[PDB]
Amino acid sequence: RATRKAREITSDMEEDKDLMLKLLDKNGFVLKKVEIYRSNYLAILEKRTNGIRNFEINNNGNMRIFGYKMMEHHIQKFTDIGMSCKIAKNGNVYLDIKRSAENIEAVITVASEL
DNA sequence: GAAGCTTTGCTTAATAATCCAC
DNA sequence: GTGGATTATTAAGCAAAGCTTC
Repeated sequence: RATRKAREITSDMEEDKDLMLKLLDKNGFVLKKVEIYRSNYLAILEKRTNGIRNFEINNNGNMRIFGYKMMEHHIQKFTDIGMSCKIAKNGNVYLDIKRSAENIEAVITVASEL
């Protein structure tokens, strides 16, 4: 038989990832490395700040922020611009929002003014 | 539609880093 | 600086779902 594909990365995703890296280096975000895990680009921060651990551009059409024990009033600032949030029992924070040049910029700007 | 493979998303366990009273 | 614990980061684990071929 055959395996699953699994799932493509589109040209839009690379550019969006390019923009993320562009804005992170622009906003002084130091990256440990970039990973592809489950067909996703993960810019893993070496120095986690304000509980944020890495910035991700996922194939589901969303941009996500992965953190640990972030302050709620910090999380609220991200939810204030339309991002959803689910906090796990262990303190992990999951922030999601639809990919777009405007939304990616707004998310990183907020993270930079944190 | 179901079996048998996979990926996928996340939790839980395991390893490494940080406190704090002596 | 150490003993002895708690907490944070990395690796393994698990249920749910997707392809692919029945």
